[PDB]
Amino acid sequence: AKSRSSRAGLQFPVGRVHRLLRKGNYAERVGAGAPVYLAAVLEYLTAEILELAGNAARDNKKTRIIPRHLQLAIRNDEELNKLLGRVTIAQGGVLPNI
Amino acid sequence: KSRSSRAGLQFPVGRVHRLLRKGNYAERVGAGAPVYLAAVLEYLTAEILELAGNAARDNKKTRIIPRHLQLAIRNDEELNKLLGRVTIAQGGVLPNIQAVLLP
Amino acid sequence: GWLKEIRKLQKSTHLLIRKLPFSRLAREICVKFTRGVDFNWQAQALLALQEAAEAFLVHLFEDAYLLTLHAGRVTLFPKDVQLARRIRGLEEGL
Amino acid sequence: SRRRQGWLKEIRKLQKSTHLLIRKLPFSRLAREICVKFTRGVDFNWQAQALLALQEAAEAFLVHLFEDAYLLTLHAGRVTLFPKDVQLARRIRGLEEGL
Amino acid sequence: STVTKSRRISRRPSDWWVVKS
Amino acid sequence: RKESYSVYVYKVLKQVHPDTGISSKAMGIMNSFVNDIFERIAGEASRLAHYNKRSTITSREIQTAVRLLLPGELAKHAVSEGTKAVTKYTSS
Amino acid sequence: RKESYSVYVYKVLKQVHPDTGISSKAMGIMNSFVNDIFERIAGEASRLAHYNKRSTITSREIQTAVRLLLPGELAKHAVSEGTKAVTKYTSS
Amino acid sequence: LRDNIQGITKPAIRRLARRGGVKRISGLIYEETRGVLKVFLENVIRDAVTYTEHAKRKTVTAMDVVYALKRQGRTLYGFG
Amino acid sequence: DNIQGITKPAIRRLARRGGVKRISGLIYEETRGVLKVFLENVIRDAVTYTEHAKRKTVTAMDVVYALKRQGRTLYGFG
DNA sequence: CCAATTCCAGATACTACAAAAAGAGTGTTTCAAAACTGCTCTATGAAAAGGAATGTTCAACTCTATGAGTTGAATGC
DNA sequence: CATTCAACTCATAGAGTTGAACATTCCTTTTCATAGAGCAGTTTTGAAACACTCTTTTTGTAGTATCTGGAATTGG
Repeated sequence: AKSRSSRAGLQFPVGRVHRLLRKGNYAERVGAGAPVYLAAVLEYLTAEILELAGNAARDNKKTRIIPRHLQLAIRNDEELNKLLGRVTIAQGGVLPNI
Repeated sequence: KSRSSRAGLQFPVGRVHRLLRKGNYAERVGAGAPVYLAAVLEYLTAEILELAGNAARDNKKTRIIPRHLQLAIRNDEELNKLLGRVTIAQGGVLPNIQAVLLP
Repeated sequence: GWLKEIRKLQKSTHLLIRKLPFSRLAREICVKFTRGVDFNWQAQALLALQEAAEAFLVHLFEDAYLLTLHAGRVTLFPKDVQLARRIRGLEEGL
Repeated sequence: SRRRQGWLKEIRKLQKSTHLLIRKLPFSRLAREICVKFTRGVDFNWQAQALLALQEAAEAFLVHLFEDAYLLTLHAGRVTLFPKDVQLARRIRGLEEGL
Repeated sequence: STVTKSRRISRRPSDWWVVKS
Repeated sequence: RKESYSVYVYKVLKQVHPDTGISSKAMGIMNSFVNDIFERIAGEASRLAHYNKRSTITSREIQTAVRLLLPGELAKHAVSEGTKAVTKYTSS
Repeated sequence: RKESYSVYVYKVLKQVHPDTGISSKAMGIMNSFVNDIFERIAGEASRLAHYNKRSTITSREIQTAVRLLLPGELAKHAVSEGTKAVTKYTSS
Repeated sequence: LRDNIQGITKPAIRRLARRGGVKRISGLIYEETRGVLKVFLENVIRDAVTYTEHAKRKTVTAMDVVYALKRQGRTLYGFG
Repeated sequence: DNIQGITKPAIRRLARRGGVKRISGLIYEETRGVLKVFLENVIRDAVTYTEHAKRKTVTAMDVVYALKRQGRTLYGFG
C-alpha cells in the first residue's frame, strides 16, 4: 500500500535491490538499511552522470543523448574518469587531443 | 579410512570441503570438487617446493629461505605469469644488469 | 592534409575495419583451437570483439606515440610499441 | 685514478642482499605524522609488524619504479636518470600502477 | 631447461614483448 | 521476461532535463554501469563482513565500502545522500 | 588455536627432498600462496556456477576454472592430476 | 590477399593510427600491428570458446565474449 | 621536517639496487613526493580498515588488506 | 560552406496483464554491553660507533647545430 | 600499384654542466634494560533485528499504434 522507495524519497527500486542482495550469496543475512543506502548511492551516481551528459548534448544543438555524449561527460570529469578507469564505451570514440 | 588416503593425497580433503561449505560460494557443494582442488593444490605446492629445493642445493645450502622461493618463482615463465602481482617479503630482486651499461 | 584527416577521424565514432575479413580471421582462429569442429557465431559477438580490438589498438597507438615523442622523433617505430607493451607489465600489454 | 667503477660492485652487492635500505626511526616518524594528519585529532598506535610490512611494500614499489624509469632513460638515449622519466613511466603505467 | 618430477619442461621467461614470425 | 533499469533512468532524466531524450544504446550502457557498480559495492561489503567474523550486511558495511571505493568528493556526497535517505526512511 | 598447512607442506617437502629443511618465514609464504590460490579458484567456480543458472559446484566447474586460471602446461598437468585423483577416489 | 591475416589492409591500420593521433608512420608497423591483433584475438577467443563449451552449446554468444573480456580485466559496456 | 629523514644515501641505495648507474640532483625531491603519495593512499585505506572495527591500533592485517584492495599482494606477513 | 526542404527510421505514447513485492504475523539468532585478565606499546636511561654532512675537485655526461642518407604521403588510374 | 621529392632519421663534434670520489667529524640511530598501563582478548546473555509463509494488489514488461528528431540532397 506504500512503496519503500517512496518512503525513502527515491526513484530507484528498494525491494528489487534487497532481493538481488539476498539471492547473490554475499552473506547469510541482510540488514534493512543496506538496500536503501545502495539505492540512494546508485541514484546519485546516475543523476550525476546524466546531468553532464545532457549538458554535453545541449552544447552541440542536440536534443537526444547518444553514447558519444556519455563518453564526453565521463572523460571530461576527474573523479568519474578515475572511477571508470578500465571501462570501454561502445561507439563512444575518443577525446580530441592534438 | 581417511579421504585423503583414499584419494592417494597428502593434503586434507575434509578441511577443503568445510572451507568450501563455509565460504559463501554456492548453496551446494559436490563430492569430487574438494578432491580435485586438493590435488591441484598439492601439485602446485610440490612443483614450487622442488624448484626451491633445487635452488637451495645449487646455492650450497641446506635450508630454504624466502630468497630461494623468489629465485624459483621468478625463473619459471608459467609460475611468474601466475604470480605476476605478488610481492615476496625479504626476497630481493634477480641479478639483472643492462648489457649497455656493462663493458 | 594529415591534420584535417586526424581532426575528422577524432570526431567520428564508426568502425574502421571491414566486417568480412575480420569474420574470416576470427572464424579461422576459433577453428584452430577446437578439435576440428566448426562453431557458429552470432553477429553481436563479432561486433563486440571488433569494438574491443579497435579500442585496444587505438589506446596502444596513443601510448606508443607518447614514447615516440619522448624519444625525440615524430615517426612511429615498432620498438616504441614493444617498449609500451613492456612497460604496461605483462597484463595490459600483450 | 681514484676509483674506476665502484658503482658496479655496489650494484652487484646490493642486488644480492635482501635487507631493508631505509632506517626504521625516520620511516616510523613519517608514517605516524601522515596517519595523525589523516585522523581528526586522535593518535593511533602502531604494531611493529605493520610498519615493517609498510616499509617492505614501499621499497619494493620504489625499486620497480626505478627499473621502469631507467628503461625509459635508456630508450631516450641517455645514461643519467631524470624526473621526466619517472613521470612518463607513471603516466604509461596508468592511474593505478602509476598513482 | 629443467625437467621436474613430472615431465613438465620448466622454461625461463626469455621474451614476450616482441612479435615473432 | 527480462529486467533492466530503464524506467528509473528515464525518471531521473526527466528530473534533471525535462526536454531531452535518450537512445537505446545509451540505455544499455547505463544498465551496464548500474550493474557494475552494484557488483563492486556488494562484493566489497561481503568481504568486509567476512573479515570481522560477522554474518550480517548492514548500512555500516555499505558506508565503509563506499568510502573505500569512491574518490574523495564523490564519496563524501554519496555518504551524505545515503545518510539522508536512511534518516528519512527511519522516521516513518 | 590457529590453522595452517605446515604439516602437509612438510610432508610434500620430505617426499621431494628428504634432506632439506625450511624456515618459518618460508612456511608463512607457502601458507599465503595456498590461501591465495584457493580463493581464486573458488571464486571463479562460484562465478561459473552463477552464469549458467546452477546451484551446485561440481568437479566440472573446478576443472573449467582451472583451465581458465592457469597457463597451458600447468593447466594440463593439473587437470591430469585432478582426474587421476577423482578416478582413484571413486573406485573405493 | 589469400591469407586471412592479410585481410586487414594498410588503409585500415592507417585510419586507426590517425585516430590515435599519429602523424607519420613507418613501413614496418603493419606486420607488428597484425601480430599484436592476432595475439589479442587468440587470448580472447580461447577464453570465449572455453566459456562456450563449458555449457553444451555449439554457438558463440556475445555474453561469452563479454565474460572473457571482463575476466581478463577489460570491461565492455555496449553489448551487455 | 620528517620528510627529510629519508636521506640521500638511502635513495642512492634504492636506485642502485634498481640498477641505476647515474642519478641527477633533482631526483631526491621527486622520490620523496612519490613516496609521500604512496604512503598517503595506503595509510588512508589502512586507517579506514582499522576504524571500521572499534579499535585504535593499526595491525599488519589492515595493511595487508589495504595493499590487496589496490592490486598488490604481500606474502610475508599473512 | 551553410541553409532549406522532404522522407523515414526510430524514437514516444498507450494499453492488458501476470508475477513480484508489501501486509501481517511468528519463530530464531546474534551482537553489543559489562566484567575480568593479560599483553605489548610507549616513554625512559646509559653507551657508542659508524654513517650522514660539508666541502672541494675533475673526468664524465648532456645539448645543439649540421651534413649525409633514407622514405612515405600525395596523385592518377 | 608505380613515382617522387620534400620531409624525415642518423652520426659527429664542440661548449657547457655536474655528479661521483674522498678526508674528517660528530651527531644521530642502534642496542641492552625497565616497567606502567592503555588497550586488546575472552565469556554471558538477552532484547531487538532478521528470516519464513500466505494473500492480494500494483507495477514493470513486453506488444501496438502515432509522432518526430535527425540525415540526406540540392541550391544559393
